[PDB]
Amino acid sequence: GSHSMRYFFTSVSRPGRGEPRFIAVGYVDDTQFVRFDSDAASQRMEPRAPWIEQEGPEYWDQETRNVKAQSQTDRVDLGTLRGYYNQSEAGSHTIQIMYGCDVGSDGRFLRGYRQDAYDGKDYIALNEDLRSWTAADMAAQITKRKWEAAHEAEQLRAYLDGTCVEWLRRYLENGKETLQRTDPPKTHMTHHPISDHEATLRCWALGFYPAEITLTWQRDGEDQTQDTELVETRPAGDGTFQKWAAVVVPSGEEQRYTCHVQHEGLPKPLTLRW
Amino acid sequence: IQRTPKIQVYSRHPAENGKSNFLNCYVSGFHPSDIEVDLLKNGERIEKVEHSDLSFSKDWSFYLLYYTEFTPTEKDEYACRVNHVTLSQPKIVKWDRDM
Amino acid sequence: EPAVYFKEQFLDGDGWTSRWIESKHKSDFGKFVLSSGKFYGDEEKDKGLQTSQDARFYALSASFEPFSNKGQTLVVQFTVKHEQNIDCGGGYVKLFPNSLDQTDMHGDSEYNIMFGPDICGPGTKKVHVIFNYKGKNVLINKDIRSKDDEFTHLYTLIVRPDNTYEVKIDNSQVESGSLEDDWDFLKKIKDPDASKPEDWDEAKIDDPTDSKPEDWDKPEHIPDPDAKKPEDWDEEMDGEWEPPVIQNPEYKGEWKPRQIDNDYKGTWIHPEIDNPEYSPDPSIYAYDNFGVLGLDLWQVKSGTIFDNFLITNDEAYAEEFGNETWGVTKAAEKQMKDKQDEEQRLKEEEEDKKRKEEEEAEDKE
Amino acid sequence: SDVLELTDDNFESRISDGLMLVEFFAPWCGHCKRLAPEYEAAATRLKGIVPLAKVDCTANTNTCNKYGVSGYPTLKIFRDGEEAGAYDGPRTADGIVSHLKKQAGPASVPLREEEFKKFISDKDASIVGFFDDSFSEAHSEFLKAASNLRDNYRFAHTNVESLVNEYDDNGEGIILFRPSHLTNKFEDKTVAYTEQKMTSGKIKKFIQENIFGICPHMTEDNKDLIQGKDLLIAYYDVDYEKNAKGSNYWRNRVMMVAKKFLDAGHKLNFAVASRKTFSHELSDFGLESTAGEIPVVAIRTAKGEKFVMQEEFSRDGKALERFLQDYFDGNLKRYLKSEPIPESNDGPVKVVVAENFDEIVNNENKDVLIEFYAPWCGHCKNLEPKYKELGEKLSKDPNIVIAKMDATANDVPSPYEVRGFPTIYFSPANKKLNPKKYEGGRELSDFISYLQREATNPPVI
Amino acid sequence: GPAVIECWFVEDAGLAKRPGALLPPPRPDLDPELYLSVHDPAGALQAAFRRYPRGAPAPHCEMSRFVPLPASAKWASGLTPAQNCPRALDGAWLMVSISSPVLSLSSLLRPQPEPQQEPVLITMATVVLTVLTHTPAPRVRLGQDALLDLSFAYMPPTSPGPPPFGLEWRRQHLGKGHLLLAATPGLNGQMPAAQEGAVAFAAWDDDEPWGPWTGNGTFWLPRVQPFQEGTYLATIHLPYLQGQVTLELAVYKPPKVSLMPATLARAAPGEAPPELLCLVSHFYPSGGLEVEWELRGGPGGRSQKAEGQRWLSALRHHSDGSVSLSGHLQPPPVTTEQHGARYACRIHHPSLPASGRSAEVTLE
Ligand SMILES: OC[C@H]1O[C@@H](O[C@@H]2[C@H](O)[C@@H](O[C@@H]3[C@@H](O[C@H]4[C@@H](O)[C@H](O)[C@@H](CO)O[C@@H]4O)O[C@H](CO)[C@@H](O)[C@@H]3O)O[C@H](CO)[C@H]2O)[C@H](O)[C@@H](O)[C@@H]1O
Ligand SMILES: CC(=O)N[C@@H]1[C@@H](O)[C@H](O[C@@H]2O[C@H](CO)[C@@H](O)[C@H](O)[C@H]2NC(C)=O)[C@@H](CO)O[C@H]1O
Repeated sequence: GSHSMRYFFTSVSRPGRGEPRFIAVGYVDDTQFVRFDSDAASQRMEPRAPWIEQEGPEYWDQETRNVKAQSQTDRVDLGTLRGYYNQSEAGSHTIQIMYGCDVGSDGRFLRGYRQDAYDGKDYIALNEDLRSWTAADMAAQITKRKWEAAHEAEQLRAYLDGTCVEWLRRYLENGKETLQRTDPPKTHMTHHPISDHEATLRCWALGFYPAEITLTWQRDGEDQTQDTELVETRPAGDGTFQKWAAVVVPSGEEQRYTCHVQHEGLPKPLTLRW
Repeated sequence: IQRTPKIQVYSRHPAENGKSNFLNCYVSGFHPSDIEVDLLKNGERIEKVEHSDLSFSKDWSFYLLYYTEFTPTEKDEYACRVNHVTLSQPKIVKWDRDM
Repeated sequence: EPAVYFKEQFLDGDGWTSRWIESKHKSDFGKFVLSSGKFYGDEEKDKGLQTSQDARFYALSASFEPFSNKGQTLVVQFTVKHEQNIDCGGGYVKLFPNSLDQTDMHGDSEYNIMFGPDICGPGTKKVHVIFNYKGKNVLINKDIRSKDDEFTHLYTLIVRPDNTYEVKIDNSQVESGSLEDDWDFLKKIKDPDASKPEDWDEAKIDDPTDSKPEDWDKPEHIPDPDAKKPEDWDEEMDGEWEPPVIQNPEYKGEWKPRQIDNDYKGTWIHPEIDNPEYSPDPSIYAYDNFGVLGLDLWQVKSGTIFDNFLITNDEAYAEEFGNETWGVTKAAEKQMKDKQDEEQRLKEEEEDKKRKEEEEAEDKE
Repeated sequence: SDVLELTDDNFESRISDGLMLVEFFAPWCGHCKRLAPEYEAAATRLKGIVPLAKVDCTANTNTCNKYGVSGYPTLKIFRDGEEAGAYDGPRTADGIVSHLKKQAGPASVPLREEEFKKFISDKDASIVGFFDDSFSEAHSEFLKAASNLRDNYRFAHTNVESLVNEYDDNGEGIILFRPSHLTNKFEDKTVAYTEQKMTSGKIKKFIQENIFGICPHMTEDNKDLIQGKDLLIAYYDVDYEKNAKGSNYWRNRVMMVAKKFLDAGHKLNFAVASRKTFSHELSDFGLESTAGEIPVVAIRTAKGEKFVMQEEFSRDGKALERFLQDYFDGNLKRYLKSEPIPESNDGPVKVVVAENFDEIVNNENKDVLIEFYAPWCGHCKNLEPKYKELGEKLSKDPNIVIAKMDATANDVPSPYEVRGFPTIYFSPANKKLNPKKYEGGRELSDFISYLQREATNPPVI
Repeated sequence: GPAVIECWFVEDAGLAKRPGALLPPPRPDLDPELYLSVHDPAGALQAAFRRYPRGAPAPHCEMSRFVPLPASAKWASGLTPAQNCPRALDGAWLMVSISSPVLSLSSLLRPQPEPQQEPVLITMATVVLTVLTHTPAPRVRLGQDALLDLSFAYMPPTSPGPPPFGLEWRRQHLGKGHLLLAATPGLNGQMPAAQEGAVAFAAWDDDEPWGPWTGNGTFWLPRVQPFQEGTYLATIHLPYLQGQVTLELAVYKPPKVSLMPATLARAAPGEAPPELLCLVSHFYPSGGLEVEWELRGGPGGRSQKAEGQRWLSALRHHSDGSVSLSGHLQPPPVTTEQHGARYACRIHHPSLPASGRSAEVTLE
């Protein structure tokens, strides 16, 4: 349905082992497209999808330059944050960031998101209005004030509700066969008796698009939760995804159990029964 | 953040008992990105242990997925051992048919 | 024959009390006790001075025959072991001349050279190697990491007469160079008269591969193609209708042929024109006289022990002496340390088991 | 910068010019930072005519305190080194340049035909004054009126034989020319003064009663002269710069209906405004910035009544005519804007609303104990169960009625005054115009005792 | 409470920090320029420190340079109708943020231009607004209501009185994170819709004439689930001012220490009994909730480390929000020695007992 471009970048500081390891990944909705690795020998933005390989040399050069600039900014942010928290120069820190935008079915801008965390904990997040900032601790207050004095929210909002929308629309149009397309998921029933009092009934669904799917277990209409083991959608490596929802029912009472699946690949709410 | 690396012992397609397949260990939500992951097959470790490049997992942490060609089967002692800062002892999770 | 300027091993019991003098500048100075620590290679060979007062400052110097390093090489080696796991303390030595008073020696006393390990937290742990010059104690511009473990370390400092210095740790060369380059005791300068020309970019070309489009000059307001007027309008009464206009989509700022930001010789800089104030004398490492070996520092967690103090003029003699001292005690010291560590771990495990049993008994009741 | 930097050292020495604009603000104020480019552009474009200077209150507390500066930015007009009122205009370069140019001098622009044609070709009205005698009382009166109303109208006079001979017959008259872009076939583009005597008061009244005409272009520069009384604003894409055809089309229908509604004797002003320039005022009438072509009509009386047209603006003018006829014929019942009434009352505490507050809270045969609360107030949520229990315990009483309305999603009546959350009001049967504000506790016992010691009938169990 | 507040003078940036001292008790070892004499006229900052537990560790303190500016959120625009900065807010402002396990508050002090004093060299500062929180880490129960305490104290300006108070409550779990609460007592305006049905007791303690005044803004979350746990931000808007305060809201509740196959199967001496499945439905939080196998009545006293296989299943997110665990325990082969002993399984967690909710089973 509604598309959205997301791009994350992680920087792991390495004291005494050279520069910090920077890894940038850019995916749309639920399928990667670009990827940058500071430890790689190419030192340029490589493509992770077949639809993104049609970009000319200008796109690769600009993406590589911007990736390098963001890598340097994150490198400086590692030392700045390390000094603002009174941390030693021997420990290894991690600075992650995730910025993206959303667009409806008509290509119009929906909303922008931009969060920056440090050491796995939230550091500074962007408000939904694309004009104010939100700090997590006292260390983030300095960054919020400096960003507010530099008018960073103006450029961030202008890039999320402007260039991000155009890039997302172009990427969705070039790869509509894999981004906007939806394939049915391969369902299958798996039964495994754990004992003479109850058995395990898991519903598998491999090969489908997109990956975002919701599968719930019901017992004669009532929600089986939180007694149904539901695993998040994982990528099978070939661009598709796979899900599965298990649930232990009584010995011989698995007939009343029903599995409800709903997502982009399945336009109708599937209801499987054993 | 520095959380226990969630391991997932499974495979690409259905666990073809006695046929060709591909064991995969999806460990996400860990910090830092360093997480030594290896595959085991009947006591010893599996030959291939190639894992994809890490990325921002769903838990706002690292995420790595390993794969390897081998005959999937519940009889064969196939597991996944992980070792890192968050995961002190080498967590060995038995790899069954799926996740 | 190597010239042994000073040698202290602490192998005569309390005899060391006759060679070392305690400063009287402070009435609350730290007290040094000759011991070998809880673990060591030899109970009699590992005996040395160790601090027994936590969060204090020690000032113990040792006099000797005065001598000058002019024309020869200086070698000052010492062994320091922090078996108490000090988190903020120093372990360096000071070389005072003949005009130094041992009864009034303090941290502000005039010294000639100061080298040795130095720690004071996670960000403080380098090998100090300052030197007196022009009435100022210059510090080494190089970062030399110091050992922070609980084992015995060997720190040797050599300074030849050719303005060359080398610092080794545990009989291993860890640093070396020239005194005129590693210290700020002084090369070049930029010509101030030179000015960046106006023609030097820092830059933006026009039309990198385009031509005169002509049609680029689009109007600012064009009539809407789908501008449908209302049927209830009478043009004969108002004179006409009202075709609305809107900004054309192909409107841009003037006829700019993509003025990209370059076609760039680089950031201009002034040309170096030598230097008039270029200083690095050949006698920078030569001292007038050295006859005092002070040791004053501030340690918050006492436990450090120093021994094997040597100060000769031969590098080979210092290397052999260092290998025949710390090298023969590091193995046994580590072995004993591991043996005691095993018993400590076993006792900790037993205490944990006892605590678990007590918790279970308390929960059962 | 382009503006002169004034401080406490050379404030009363370099600010003694004829007409100098002072801008006292701080570097940390957002309004000052957002107005710095417009101020610099206006100062650079007003070189030689009027000088612009800034003052930092953070570094000059004496100068700022002497002028009574309490907010930034503060724009004050200095004439001959003394205060000459504040700058009542938009914080833009065009507004400051036009206002400063019109107020630079003199109060009445003297025309010596090209000057008159160029001065009567502005976007706003123009009050030209013809006078052939240099020592006539009419000229003095017009000059005094122009000097007294120079901050709201553009005055101008001329003694040319052609303009004075073609604009009057006795050699002295006042002509008010409206905007040429707003000329329509529903009213004349110029209004001449027919008063026998020429005085400042009469000129000010006639100018204030004939400058806008049937409906003028309500802008940010003349909004203070149009609002106040019963005016009918019409929000739409008002912008003759890049959209005069549509503005003339909508204004033709609005003025077409207003002309027929005014020729019959109805007293009501009209004016069209843009939905973007006055977007902040659309919320007062329940309208949203749709960014469309359909104009939204909104009538505002001089007292404070608001009447919004529910029917869509028809191209034939039937909708506007029906709305005006309904507003003039008394179709608007009790004034009380709010969301639509729900399907029915939930129970116990009757869900009151402005759309039906006059039928439940205004019951003269029963005492209603309203309780205005907010949807994000913790006290209201914690008091909801107690209020429900109190309302259920009195369900058998046919005289008392516990109700509750959302003051955040419904306009409160003129009698009630919602100060905080929540505000309980006790309205008796024979006292709908004098409701008592409940100040007791928020517990069930307090409400029961108050109802049993204040209401006409004792509270039932 | 703590006598001297050893704060870190920041810009902020956090870039770095410098030595800072906050008064007032007898503390000569100060930074002079950084040490500011606390002169809170409302008593919030003074009462918070005076009511601190004795012997507790030094709370973290961070000082920065505060600048008066209106609220960025449009909902708070009503608090600043006039388009001009008030002249009463002239001078330098400093923001003090103190966090610790006892409480976390943030005040806005105003120091004098010079720190020259007749007794000792120390700068004098006046506390304007203070935003303190009793419970720094919210520990709401799974399925119950969370009462996040939040107190504030502001002084009257130069010329109101009844200054408008701004209530802003947000959080973040993963995660979003949207505006949970947002009100403005004293000024009727369009506020954001409350999320999760949470309320707040934002209101002044009294309606004094001059000042200062103290208000409360405690949040109320009905039915706290695991998705609501995380970091919560509480900000109070004021005329060109605002006070932020973080909180670590963590879930917790009794852990259903179920005994899956508790009674070991009647296995003869020498045969491994069945693999008991130590169940644990409904519990919180996951941190510290461990499963241990002990053999009561064996070689040890209270409980000995049982042998056999041991594993833990994946976390199950039930419909009630609380996570459930299930640890597979495979005891060794029981024999005559195991007969009589009670093989129990201790369950450790924050809500569980200190000794751990264990389940014993008489072996055969
Ligand atoms: O460091 C080069 C410098 O060394 C001088 O010798 C030492 C210093 O005068 C002093 O050492 C300090 C000491 O500091 C701590 C404490 O005293 C301070 O009050 C606090 C707050 O700043 O910080 C520390 O805790 O000890 C540290 C650890 O040993 C040390 O790193 C620090 O530099 O005192 C010692 C002993 O008296 C002096 O030897 C030389 O005199 C001078 O020439 C050198 O430039
Ligand atoms: C990563 C980091 O910067 N850690 C710093 C701590 O090491 C430091 O601890 C303090 O270190 C001093 C020497 O470095 C010690 O003298 C002092 O006793 C010690 N204090 C404590 C309470 O351990 C702290 C000091 O606040 O800052 C950290 O940033």
